[PDB]
Amino acid sequence: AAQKSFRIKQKMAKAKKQNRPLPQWIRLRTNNTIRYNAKRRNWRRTKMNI
Amino acid sequence: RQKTMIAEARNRKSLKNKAIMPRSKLTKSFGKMEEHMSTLGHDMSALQDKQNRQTDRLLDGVADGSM
Amino acid sequence: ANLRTQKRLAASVVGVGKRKVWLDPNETSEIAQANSRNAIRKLVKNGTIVKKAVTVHSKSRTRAHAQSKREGRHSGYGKRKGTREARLPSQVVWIRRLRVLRRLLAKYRDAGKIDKHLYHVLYKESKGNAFKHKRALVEHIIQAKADAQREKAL
Amino acid sequence: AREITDIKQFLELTRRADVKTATVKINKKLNKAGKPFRQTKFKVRGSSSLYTLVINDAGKAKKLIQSLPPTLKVNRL
Amino acid sequence: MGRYSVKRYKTKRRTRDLDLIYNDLSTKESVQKLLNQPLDETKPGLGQHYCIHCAKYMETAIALKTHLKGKVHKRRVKELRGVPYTQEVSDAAAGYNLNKFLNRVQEITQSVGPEKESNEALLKEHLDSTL
Amino acid sequence: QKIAKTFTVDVSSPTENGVFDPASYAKYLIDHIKVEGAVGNLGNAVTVTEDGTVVTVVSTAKFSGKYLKYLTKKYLKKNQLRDWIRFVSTKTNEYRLAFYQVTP
RNA sequence: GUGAACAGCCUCUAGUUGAUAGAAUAAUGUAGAUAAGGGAAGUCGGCAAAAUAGAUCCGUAACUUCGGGAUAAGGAUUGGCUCUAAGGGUCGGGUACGAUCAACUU
RNA sequence: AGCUUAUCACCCCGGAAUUGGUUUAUCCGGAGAUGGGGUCUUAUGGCUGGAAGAGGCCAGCACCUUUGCUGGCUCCGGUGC
RNA sequence: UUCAAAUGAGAACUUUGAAGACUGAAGUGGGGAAAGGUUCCACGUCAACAGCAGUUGGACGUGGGUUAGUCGAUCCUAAGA
Repeated sequence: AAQKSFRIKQKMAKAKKQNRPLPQWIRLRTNNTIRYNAKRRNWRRTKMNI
Repeated sequence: RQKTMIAEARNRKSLKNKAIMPRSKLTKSFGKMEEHMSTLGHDMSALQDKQNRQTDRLLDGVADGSM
Repeated sequence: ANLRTQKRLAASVVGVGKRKVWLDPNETSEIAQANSRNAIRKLVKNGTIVKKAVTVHSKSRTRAHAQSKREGRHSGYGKRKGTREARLPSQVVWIRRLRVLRRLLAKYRDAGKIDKHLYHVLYKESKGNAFKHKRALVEHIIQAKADAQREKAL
Repeated sequence: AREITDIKQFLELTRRADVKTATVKINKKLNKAGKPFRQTKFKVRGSSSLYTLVINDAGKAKKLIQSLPPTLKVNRL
Repeated sequence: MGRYSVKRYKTKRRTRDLDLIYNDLSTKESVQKLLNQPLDETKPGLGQHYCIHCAKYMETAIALKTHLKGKVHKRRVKELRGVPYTQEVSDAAAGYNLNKFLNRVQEITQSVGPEKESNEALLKEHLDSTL
Repeated sequence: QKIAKTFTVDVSSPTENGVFDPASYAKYLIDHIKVEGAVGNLGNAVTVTEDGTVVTVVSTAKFSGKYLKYLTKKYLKKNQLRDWIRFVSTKTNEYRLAFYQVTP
């Protein structure tokens, strides 16, 4: 709200660093069942509820 | 000729919407202006003489381009 | 190319809104290389981006309309659309009227034209009516100082 | 900013062992009709405030400029 | 066709017209007939206070003083100045009945003209005295 | 009281180019300068004298530098020299003529 | 700017030119209008629409708790352009005016 | 930051009916009016310092160019329901 | 809403210039409180989304960016916990 508390801010920083696609080299491992970042977030689609 | 210059001035100005562009900030092309001064009757011999570490997190894992 | 940046960016440098700055179409490669404010000052002053000075809003008809208002035209009953109290309130007339009759009597009393006994009667008679305007009161002083003189003769 | 009228008072302030830099500024103004004449201002930088000295005469400036202490760094314009 | 012309200029809402008003001032009888009408209940001024030029009844005698001092009534005075435009002005323009038309312009210049101008000059003296 | 001012115009730069002549210019001023209303109402209030390169106007009357600029833009429009010749102030009450940026 | 006005209408600084488009103008629509003569005969019913409107002056009833009713009702007028009259300050008078100066109201 | 500036309020001398002063708005006076001479609050204003070196408007050279450099002027008023 | 030019495999829709209009200072303007959390800016770039289109975007990919003795919180108390 541009007057934010630090506890509110620290959870933005964790959500910012999770806002990424999956790395390209994890496609290449052995027995990779993981395909896409299925916990991907967006500010438009889903509010993160503080 | 007085009706033509008035008819010529209608398509030029359009003052009510924006502006007329300043002649000082713009520049001429030698071009048309020697054609215009020929119609006034001045000779153009004299004025011709003056003309004469980014670290992409996707692809820093695999180095070779084939992979 | 895409030039929404330099259109916006030259507006910040010259200090005029985005509707005013002019980017010539002949220099479409020279402008697109500039991606900093420091290049834009150089691109402005050598004559690629200019100012496009202000759209005219003349006031010639307004002055020539108001000049006839001084002479007393456009003032009939057809032009008016408000009451007299909306146009000129009766308190504002009374305040202009009744401060004149206070400071006229103030300057006669100090100059010695009138004594303090006749001041205090013309003071309260001016608080009501019977002195409509400035000329009508000075005529009353002439009559009253004549009536004072004619009684003094007898 | 303080304005100082006394020439004597200003001479002590350059000697106060607190002032490191000074500056002289030359201005060109007018008396009522008069003549165009130069005007000088002497500014000394204390720790707290900026002391100034307005000399309207051109002749007294040449007298006072030499009277500055030599270790005191002087700026011109 | 429009909105405003149909409001004022229907056949129901028609005034007398400029012909008959000139004939009323042409003689001394009809001047004194129209001024001194008998009182009638349907009429607006109860058959009193009637202007001859503008064929229109006024309510109060004060409503004549404000009516005679105005650009509406000064208009109808200027309208009734010349030859009153009968049918004979229209036919004389085509080249038809000149001597019928030329006798009428001769009479109105000589005979009826200054007699009408005397009758209007006595109305302005009569309405001055009663008001 | 009515202390006169000297107003100088340099016309040397269009004179050599030949599109302009200074002699017809100096005649154009002496009748059109309006002293209190009507043209020609001046009785020796102004003088218009020319070098051939320098036109000099000395006026005791009410006469201003913008108004002197106003008359020269009247004259260049009649001769169709506008779009090409401008009227600049180099120093105060001293004026000269110039072409624009003709460059291709 | 018009005007009683931060109304409505038009413009300057600033901002936008986004809302799927192209061609034709059948019926029926939704939105907005005009109509000869008669004027509510229409209809559950004057629903709706038309009419009146700003402003100065004249003028105003029954009734009334005397304050209201009241903008009751009703009636004259309004543009333009040249004019005249009235309405002010600041200065000069031995302890009547003259000068200069600037406003929009009727 | 410096110097100066005000309605209100306050003190001194003085003793007032033939009542006086005074606001658009009628209140004040022997519990001391009007008047004459003074003190104070500094909302606020004026000038000087800050501060023209800044900013603004133009003109002139430079020039692939880091892009600057050099000049001028930056003044004085008026009015209000 | 219109015309040319550039960009492009491609243009009713992107960029620039020339036109035409509109919001008309109780605005389609300039900032902020709740609320959202990187949307802000640059570089690359169009399979999906933007109910037409797309070279463009609040999309996608990678990075860059919020500096305080004086502005706020922190201190005090209100109804109240």
